[PDB]
Amino acid sequence: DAIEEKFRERLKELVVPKHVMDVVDEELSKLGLLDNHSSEFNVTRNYLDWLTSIPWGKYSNENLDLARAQAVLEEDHYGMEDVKKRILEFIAVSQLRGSTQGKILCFYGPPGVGKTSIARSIARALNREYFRFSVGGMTDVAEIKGHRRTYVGAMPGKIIQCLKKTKTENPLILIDEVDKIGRGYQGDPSSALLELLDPEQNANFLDHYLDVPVDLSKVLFICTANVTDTIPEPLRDRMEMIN
Amino acid sequence: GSTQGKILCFYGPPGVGKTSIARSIARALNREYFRFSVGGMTDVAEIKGHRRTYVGAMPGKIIQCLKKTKTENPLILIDEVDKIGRGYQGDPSSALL
Amino acid sequence: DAIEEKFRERLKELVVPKHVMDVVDEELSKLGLLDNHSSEFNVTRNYLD
Amino acid sequence: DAIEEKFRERLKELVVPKHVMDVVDEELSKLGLLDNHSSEFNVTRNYLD
Amino acid sequence: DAIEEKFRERLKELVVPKHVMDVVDEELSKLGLLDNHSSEFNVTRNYLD
Amino acid sequence: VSGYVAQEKLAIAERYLVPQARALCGLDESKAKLSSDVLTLLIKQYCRESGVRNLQKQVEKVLRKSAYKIVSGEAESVEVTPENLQDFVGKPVFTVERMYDVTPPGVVMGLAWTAMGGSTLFVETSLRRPQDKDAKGDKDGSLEVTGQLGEVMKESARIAYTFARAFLMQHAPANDYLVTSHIHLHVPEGATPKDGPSAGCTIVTALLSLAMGRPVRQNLAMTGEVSLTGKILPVGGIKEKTIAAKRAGVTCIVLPAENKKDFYDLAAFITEGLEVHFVEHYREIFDIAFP
Amino acid sequence: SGVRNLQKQVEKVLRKSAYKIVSGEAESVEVTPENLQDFVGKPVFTVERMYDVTPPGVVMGLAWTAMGGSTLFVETSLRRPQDKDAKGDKDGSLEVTGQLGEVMKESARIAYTFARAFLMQHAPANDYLVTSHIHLHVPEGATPK
Ligand SMILES: Nc1ncnc2c1ncn2[C@@H]1O[C@H](COP(=O)(O)OP(=O)(O)O)[C@@H](O)[C@H]1O
Ligand SMILES: Nc1ncnc2c1ncn2[C@@H]1O[C@H](COP(=O)(O)OP(=O)(O)O)[C@@H](O)[C@H]1O
Repeated sequence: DAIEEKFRERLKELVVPKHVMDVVDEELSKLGLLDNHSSEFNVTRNYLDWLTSIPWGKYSNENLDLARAQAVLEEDHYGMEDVKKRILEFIAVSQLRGSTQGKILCFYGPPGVGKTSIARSIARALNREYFRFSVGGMTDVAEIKGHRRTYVGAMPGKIIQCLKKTKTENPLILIDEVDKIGRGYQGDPSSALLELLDPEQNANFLDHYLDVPVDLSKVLFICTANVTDTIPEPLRDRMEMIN
Repeated sequence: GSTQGKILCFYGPPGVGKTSIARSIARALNREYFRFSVGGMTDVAEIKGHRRTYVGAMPGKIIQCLKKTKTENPLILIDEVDKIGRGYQGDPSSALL
Repeated sequence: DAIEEKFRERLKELVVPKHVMDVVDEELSKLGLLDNHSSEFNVTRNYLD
Repeated sequence: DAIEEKFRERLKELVVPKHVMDVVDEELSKLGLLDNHSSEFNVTRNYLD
Repeated sequence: DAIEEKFRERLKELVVPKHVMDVVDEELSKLGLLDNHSSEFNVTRNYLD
Repeated sequence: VSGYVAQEKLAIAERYLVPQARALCGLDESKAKLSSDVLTLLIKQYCRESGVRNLQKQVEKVLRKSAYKIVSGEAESVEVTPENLQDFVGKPVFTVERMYDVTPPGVVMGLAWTAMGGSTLFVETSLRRPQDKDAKGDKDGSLEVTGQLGEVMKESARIAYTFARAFLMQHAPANDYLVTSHIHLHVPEGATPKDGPSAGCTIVTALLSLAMGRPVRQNLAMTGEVSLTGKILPVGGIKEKTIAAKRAGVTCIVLPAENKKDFYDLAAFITEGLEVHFVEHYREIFDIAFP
Repeated sequence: SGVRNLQKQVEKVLRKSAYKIVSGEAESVEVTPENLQDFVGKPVFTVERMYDVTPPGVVMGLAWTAMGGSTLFVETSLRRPQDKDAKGDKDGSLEVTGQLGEVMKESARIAYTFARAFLMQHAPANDYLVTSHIHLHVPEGATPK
């Protein structure tokens, strides 16, 4: 059980949810049932790579003094006191009412105003991990939720890869260009995003590729759209629209 | 005499309080509750699982509710029927009947 | 016998239909005929559960 | 042969066409060659059922 | 490894831009993971070509 | 299930909403009081939607800012006041419900049972060519409907047009504005197709306002369905419509007589402050709007 | 024409009766017409046959619609002042409307020409048809055949 053992010493370090622990236990039982050389063994061993790779409980700690946020935003972005005061109130209020808290936010304006630049600057302010994810004009649901994992060439949605790359359980995801998302009859990803963005149902998100529920509750999502009007109402009504 | 099933529907402007009454009934009758969104769905397999000879097959969502909720008579709450995926690819809405 | 019997006492509480009774029991018989190592037996095991 | 024997008494009551008779016979033998645990044996088992 | 390495030898000859250096590197690492039989492998092999 | 009256949202939000969000931010009432006055200002101004979801976003925002004021901020007990409020939730966005107030001639209010809730969409019309193209000219004053018409809405429109043309010669023969001039007419989209025709009773009053050119009496919303001979027909979904008319400050309303039943099913507090005028034949409405 | 809608109504009445029994007051519900409006609410339809006096130029017409049959009305009216020129000699062009299919368009022109012929054959002094434009509206619902 070589791969099983490297992923299992992994399992011993990152604190997986016990539910996902037992679910990977039955799945590992199947992997024992599955053959050493089968092409499906390759699909499910690389499944084990995508699943074990995901941090499960790694928790980047934040700074919580407003001051260090003062500096680090000033280190990399001049002026714009309105947006800074907004982020300052954001940290100031989350810092008051105990634990970290979610909210979605958007910045919008002419391209190249520094939107993504402040995104990453905040990501290194809070110490959360960064990951861009453009969604302008996307249509297929295989890049957001993933495939079934029974399709040929199947791969998990983009999010599973961001978790695989960033190695923290509570990063600062940055979906990009939300306004122009492809909202079609072929399975609308923009509707599919609500499961991500639901404040309660993000905590037990699941996707067709890797069935096991994920727990995104600690993630601090961010989304970027050039104009607030085109975004469909159910998605647009939750999040605050900073300018 | 015995408990009985029945279908019911609620409809109105979004955010009128619908799902909240659902749960209030669930703790009224004392049946176990289980939400099940189906907005934008197209997976007939979700209503019926897969053959179990298909690779990666598991029974449809409802069976997971029976395994979890442990009653023979829970209160399923299908959500957002209006937006059910009615396509050429096998209409789940036919499967729900 | 271990898994089969914890599920059997399970079965003893809930009143299964005789149709489902013979189905779970004959599936249990196929568990007994199927070898423990087979991935086919892992599928039927997961099915029994 | 147990499964095939319940099948064959089955067939002993209802009168099959000789066409499908020979087909089930060769499938029955083809089953009999097949391993007691092979996945394809389960497929042809369910199929013969 | 043959396709990756002829991309590598030409990489020794032609100086790809450092952004193209990186991109071809991650795609090269992707090439070995894929099956030759996989459909996406064809489009991404031809893409790297 | 139906929508909710402006006052009704107050009694909801003070009990079933505020404490819940208070449990979302984890505070207790001891440090984050929110008076009724803040709630009435909120719902009256900043959120005009039949659902309660929008107010739920606002009150969330206020609470979470209070949490920031506690854990690090200055106050150990934030006390929102309306004068304070603009800090937390910013400056007011909407106030001037019902854009026109003088209602310049040829624009009339019209209720619409949209796909979600009900909204008091206006209908507007105007000339599109010089009127006196020929003092002897005999060309039909062709209409041009606009505003995301479904074809069914097109027949309804043509019917209402013809009834307007007949009503003028029945009333004031010397005027000829309608038959001798082109006219653009605009119905804002939003109504679901099945109720589509229900806007039609508004249409004819639009045209007539343009004809004499006198303004409609203020804030007299209406709805109906015209018959091509002045009979009016029942419309559907009345409860949503009446609440939408209530939000906009309407102080009169006109309905087909066939729905004198459903409107009275409504809870009595919902119906206070309106002054309904049921009518069946169209001529009636003409005397309850213009003169 | 079908019984489906009445099947819904009688269902509704019964189950409301069940609510009056199992916990309610009466041990034996007795529906009566005076009672009825309580249980099932206010009447829906009343004004069968929209027009009653039928002001000129509107006529009833049966139509074998896709489900059952319905008595849709047909309507018409002037579209311009008629005496645009007392000497004017221009065809009184018709304008058909109501989501017409093209086969109906040919039928319409045929019927129009027959009207024009019948008038001059009957009462020559009248000239309303040949000298004026006219809109005509056939409500949709008939199956194409
Ligand atoms: N106040 C600022 N401080 C630093 N850089 C800025 C500022 N305003 C604009 N920029 C620049 O604008 C560019 C835009 O980048 P970014 O926000 O990362 O993506 P986008 O093009 O979507 O806005 C960056 O190169 C950044 O340096
Ligand atoms: N009468 C009511 N009592 C309590 N809560 C209500 C009422 N009406 C609306 N709500 C609130 O509306 C919100 C959403 O209601 P629900 O129907 O459960 O979902 P949705 O309205 O989004 O479909 C809930 O957070 C709930 O508190």
